[PDB]
Amino acid sequence: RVLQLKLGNSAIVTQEAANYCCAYGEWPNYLPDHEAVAIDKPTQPETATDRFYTLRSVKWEAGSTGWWWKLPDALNNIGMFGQNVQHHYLYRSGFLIHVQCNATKFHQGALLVVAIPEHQRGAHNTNTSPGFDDIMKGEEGGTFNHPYVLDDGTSLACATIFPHQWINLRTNNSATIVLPWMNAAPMDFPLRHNQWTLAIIPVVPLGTRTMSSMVPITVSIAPMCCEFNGLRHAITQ
Amino acid sequence: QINFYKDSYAASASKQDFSQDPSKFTEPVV
Amino acid sequence: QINFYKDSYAASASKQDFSQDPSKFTEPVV
Amino acid sequence: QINFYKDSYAASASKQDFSQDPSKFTEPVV
Amino acid sequence: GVPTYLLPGSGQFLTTDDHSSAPVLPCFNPTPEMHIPGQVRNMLEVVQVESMMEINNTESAVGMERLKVDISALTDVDQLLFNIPLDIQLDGPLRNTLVGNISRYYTHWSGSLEMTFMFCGSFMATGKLILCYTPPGGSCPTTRETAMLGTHVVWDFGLQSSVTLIIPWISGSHYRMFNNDAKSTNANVGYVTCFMQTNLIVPSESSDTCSLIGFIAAKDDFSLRLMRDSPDIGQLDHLHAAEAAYQ
Amino acid sequence: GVPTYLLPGSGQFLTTDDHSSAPVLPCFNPTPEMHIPGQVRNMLEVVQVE
Amino acid sequence: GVPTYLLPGSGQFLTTDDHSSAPVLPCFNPTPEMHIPGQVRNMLEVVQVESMMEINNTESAVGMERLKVDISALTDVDQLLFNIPLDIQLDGPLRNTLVGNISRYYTHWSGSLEMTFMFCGSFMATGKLILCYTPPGGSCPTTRETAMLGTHVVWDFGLQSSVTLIIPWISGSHYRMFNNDAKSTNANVGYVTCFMQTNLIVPSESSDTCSLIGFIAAKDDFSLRLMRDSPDIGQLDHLHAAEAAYQ
Amino acid sequence: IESIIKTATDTVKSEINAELGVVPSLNAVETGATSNTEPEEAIQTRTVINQHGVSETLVENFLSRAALVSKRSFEYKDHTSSAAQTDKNFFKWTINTRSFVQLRRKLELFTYLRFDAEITILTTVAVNGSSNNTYVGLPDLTLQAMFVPTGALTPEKQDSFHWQSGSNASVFFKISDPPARMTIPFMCINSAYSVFYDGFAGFEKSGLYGINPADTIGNLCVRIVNEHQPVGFTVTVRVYMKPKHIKAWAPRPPRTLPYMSIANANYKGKGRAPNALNAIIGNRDSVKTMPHNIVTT
Amino acid sequence: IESIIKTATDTVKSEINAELGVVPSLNAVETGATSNTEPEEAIQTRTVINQHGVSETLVENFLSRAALVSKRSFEYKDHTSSAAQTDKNFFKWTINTRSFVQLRRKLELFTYLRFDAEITILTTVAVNGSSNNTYVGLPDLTLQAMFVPTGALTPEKQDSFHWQSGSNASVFFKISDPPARMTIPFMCINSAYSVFYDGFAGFEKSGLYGINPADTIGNLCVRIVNEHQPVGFTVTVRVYMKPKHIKAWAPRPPRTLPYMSIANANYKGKGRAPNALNAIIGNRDSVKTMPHNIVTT
Repeated sequence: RVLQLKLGNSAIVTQEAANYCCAYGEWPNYLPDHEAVAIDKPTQPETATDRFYTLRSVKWEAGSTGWWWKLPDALNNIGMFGQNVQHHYLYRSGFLIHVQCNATKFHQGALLVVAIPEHQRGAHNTNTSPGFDDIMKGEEGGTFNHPYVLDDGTSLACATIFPHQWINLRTNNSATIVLPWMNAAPMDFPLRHNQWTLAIIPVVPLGTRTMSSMVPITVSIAPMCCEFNGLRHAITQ
Repeated sequence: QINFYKDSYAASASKQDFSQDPSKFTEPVV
Repeated sequence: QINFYKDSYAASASKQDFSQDPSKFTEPVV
Repeated sequence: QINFYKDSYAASASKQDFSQDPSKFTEPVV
Repeated sequence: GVPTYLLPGSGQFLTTDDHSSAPVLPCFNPTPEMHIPGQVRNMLEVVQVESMMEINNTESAVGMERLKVDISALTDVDQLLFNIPLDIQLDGPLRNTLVGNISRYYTHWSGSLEMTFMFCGSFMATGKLILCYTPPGGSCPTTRETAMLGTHVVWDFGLQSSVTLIIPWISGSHYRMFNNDAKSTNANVGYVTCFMQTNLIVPSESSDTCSLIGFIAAKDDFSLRLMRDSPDIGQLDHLHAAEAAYQ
Repeated sequence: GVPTYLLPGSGQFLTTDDHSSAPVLPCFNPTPEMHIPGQVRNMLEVVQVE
Repeated sequence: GVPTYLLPGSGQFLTTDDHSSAPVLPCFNPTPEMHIPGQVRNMLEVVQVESMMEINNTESAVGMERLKVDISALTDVDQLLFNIPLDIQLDGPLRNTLVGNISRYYTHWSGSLEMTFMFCGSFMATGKLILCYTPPGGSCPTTRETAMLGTHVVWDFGLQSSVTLIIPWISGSHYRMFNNDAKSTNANVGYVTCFMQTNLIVPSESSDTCSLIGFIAAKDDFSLRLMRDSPDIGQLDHLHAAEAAYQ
Repeated sequence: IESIIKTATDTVKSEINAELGVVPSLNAVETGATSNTEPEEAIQTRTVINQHGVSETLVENFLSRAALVSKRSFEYKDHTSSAAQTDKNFFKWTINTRSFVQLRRKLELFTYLRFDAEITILTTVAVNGSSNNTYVGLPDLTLQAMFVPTGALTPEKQDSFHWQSGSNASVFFKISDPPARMTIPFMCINSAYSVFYDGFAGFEKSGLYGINPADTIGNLCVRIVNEHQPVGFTVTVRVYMKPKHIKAWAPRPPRTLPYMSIANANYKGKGRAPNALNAIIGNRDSVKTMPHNIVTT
Repeated sequence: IESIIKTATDTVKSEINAELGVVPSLNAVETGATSNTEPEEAIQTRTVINQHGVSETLVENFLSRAALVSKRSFEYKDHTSSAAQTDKNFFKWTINTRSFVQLRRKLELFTYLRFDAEITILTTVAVNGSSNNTYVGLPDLTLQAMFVPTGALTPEKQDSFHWQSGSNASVFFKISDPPARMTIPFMCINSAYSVFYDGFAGFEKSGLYGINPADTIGNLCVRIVNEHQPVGFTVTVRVYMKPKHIKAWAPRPPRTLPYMSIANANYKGKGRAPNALNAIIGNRDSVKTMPHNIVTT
């Protein structure tokens, strides 16, 4: 029930957690010499990159459909992680995700928190594929159009096959997930492919009869075991 | 099982791996 | 007898069981 | 590999000689 | 040379065959393997994971509203809340689940199921429910005093959020059969029903109505056989851009 | 490859033949056997009854 | 005799097959082997030899003029001299080389390259150059202070005539792919660029302009796979005298 | 923990329980773990020894069946006057597993796949039914199928010098043979194929979403080798694929709404349930209505 | 020094260098040796263990694929009135590897070659499309192919007594069979074939340059064995060759300009680049212009 997370110069404490999840039972690690491809000596920044960053908070409201963010895209402009991303051709890392939401003993509601590998989105009622500005939202993230079909014509009911936790407001006030490297290749170009999508979906809507208040949801993310290869001049999105 | 081709990928299908671990999907917790 | 199929039900017919007990039909008494 | 012909030149192709020496082209100097 | 003769079945193409065949690219080296998370080797590993039941399959419920059941305080004792049909091959609340979708590629099934329910009311809300499974033979029960004669669990709301009901394997035959008849003695599983054991009781500042989410999975005694084309997908035409592959 | 030739009777279908043939359902498991009363193995067991 | 049946693929002719076949001339004795210089057994032995780049592929350069780059003294600091595209499947300065020609019979490639440059000015001429390799992601650099952030070597003219720049294998995937798209993340290699580090400085009796010859080869970490017809040759008709073989 | 499993699990005999501090039927779904309650903890049980096999649900058995991937029809005739869109005694096809929905939905249960592909080619012919034609018998034609890598040069006409096949693999076969067959190896530049791809194929922003050329197997180029006869025929070619030597990673939610295109994951749904955008399961009158309720008489 | 190599080489970890009298990036091209600078000497490196195979670039694999070497069409009919230049139900061909450019360019990468040759013969037929003819079905004809040494006597007509084949090798085959196949041994009077020959074939000065009769494999003589039918057909014969048991010496610069003739190495080039006599590579505007430069937006 009680937990502390400590990385670099950053720490998080919670008094109402529900264990935590390791995706597929794995833990993050550096790339070993028998799986390596690029021959240059890699940059490994340690405590400069491997620390918690906190995004903008979002408001939970009676009409909310749910929210999403793509990795690494949401972090590509933040701190020394963003600087290393802009100066190198190749990157690799895991992630540790911590989602925060609290309310009174008189509130009710439930969030599914899920990490989806290769969440390739579909458009609704057209033959044309999604454009660059539909996908690459950066630190702001996006919202679901049709959360019942995950915006891809599959279903929400089976989404529990992916790494996930719940926030149920009578039980707990935070969720925690650890993600390994998840790709067909040992390293990748961070500006054109996303390994993971974080999705937050309100399956049971927020409700009470007590005094009204603004109820925010907050996301903190820490990269783990960062490596970079192919140093050059700075290039942006 | 009969195979006279030189390249190993030419062979018949393989249906003898009975190893499982459901816990990586059913119990992904510390 | 020649069989190169993997499933055992694919085999030829079996005609070697000469075991009998007529008494279960001819003498069913205590 | 199957061969029932009498003359040895009738056989299949040979793809097992991995011996090399690049130095006769890259370093032809005394 | 060798004297030979040809059997019946010579030259046929059978789509379930298993033979070696000629390599297109001789001396080709495929890319080295590397470790990737989450390898799967039997589909029975997937079928053991919980997924949500669509219990509220009613004309007025839209999208995510179909995935929850709402309950409220009652003025009368012993009342029925909801029921679930258990015919895991047919269209119904169990179909769009990990166990339902994988099972519909096969024709025969066997073994035990578990249903798990999670309460999503406020912390100050209280209540007790009874969950019953009735083996087949006649009509679904409509009163608590009839239903409690079957397999059941009585559930108390508290610090543990959720309860499991086991649906045990009870059958005359080794397998049940996905024949196109719900009333066959080889197909019907019986019924699940839910009743008030006490009442839902809440204070004035909590919401007057609370929700249940229902989940289903198979146990490790589960088995499937006789594979077939799935009825969950089909086409009457070529898809868009399918012609462009020829141009 | 192997040099071969075809005999008379190649490709015929004889209704009393006995050969292996291709399985329709690979990896299929048939239902376990159980004891059942009154098994019969030769028709001469039946012919001995009045 | 032996009972048999025929598989799918019986009687087909596949051009990459490997079987024994009937000898035309029985009891024939082929001529004895003798030692001959320069035997080759893998095409990767040939690909390791240096050959000249056609860097000066411009409308005004005729024949042998295309194989050299001319450099002269400048009035301004930090100036760009030339650049080279690295896409070893496409038409460009690398194509008509031993590594380029052999690679265009295959579809996938991997491993490191070396570029070597030879200075062909007078003995009394002096200068320093910087040679840079930039990994992919955006536009080719146009200023020395941008290019020097990449992999580079600074070269001093002297008694040793020539310098080598290694282009190291830096890729996400194990292989790069000869798809027909220069801007693909599976195909693009980045850029090579050359700048003045000081200036070309010569006395009055030397020629005012001096030449560079550029060479390329692969290292022994290099690999090729998936063979195809080469795009460097073709015909629309029979050649001259081809009919006389039938007469 | 990993173990070898050849049959479904046994059941053990169990007794009455009444114990303080022990509650095996209660669970914590919020953790993300599945319920660990066993039948012996929920009810009284007998001993049962279980002999049911589990081999028909192995991943190699589930995916390794030959399925239709291409079907093309063209006219075999003199094409001297035909319009430029016509398949003039030959065609080209870019190999994909997305055009026929039963194979597509099965492969899309996984995120990454590694396999070799066994290809089988089936051919049929008929006489063209114009009012000038009787039936006349069917010819035993020879066909050539040539394998060409993604984006490489392909033949422009039935008698091009490109059909000389000096390093490309070609197969030649007759209509009277058994179907032609060969195996293509696992050819990806990565350690597995990506079934789904959340990215763009190139360094500029204008590229295609969701398409990754490294996963494309190649092109197949097919012609009739014979010259045209005095009369026209219609020829139909069918291609089948069977995956083998399979590895699979990260299972996914199945597709529920109909497919729209081979290029993307776009959706619309049926007009009414089942499989509508607002309702996947067919309706019932209330949560108390039992839809196939048995009637006693 | 000779060694066995089954995979590409490994890379080793490396540190900072600052050492007097040592300059591994400088070289002396004038010696004729290739640069010996290693990646570990040019940059800082990690350790990498390399598993890439090298077998698809073996010389036996590079050359041993079946390629088209001859294609001939002739009319099967009564030839009583035909002109003397006609192939009257038979033809003769002098075996060569120079007529189709994809095989020619690959063999011309080497100066000397030793191999056995596997020969495959493919046949097709069609009804002649004159206005008096319907379609009628296709006959299952028998063909004879006879191997004849360089300069020996060849048949003058379809029914010559020369076809009795008393010591010459003949193969008889039907159109309904699989393609006919046989192996011809390495037949040269020398220890290898000469791919190029800088000399004259005879003791007088008037002989052919660049031709050496010792490298000519022989003649192939082909006929239809059946008598003519009441109606005409067109028959087409294709010959394929696959080299095997190969040895190769002294590699050469590849051909760049188009071929002109089977008799010699003569050249002309394209009218404009690429592959023009004055310009092999396509042009760009300047030595500072990057031709596929990525644009950022």
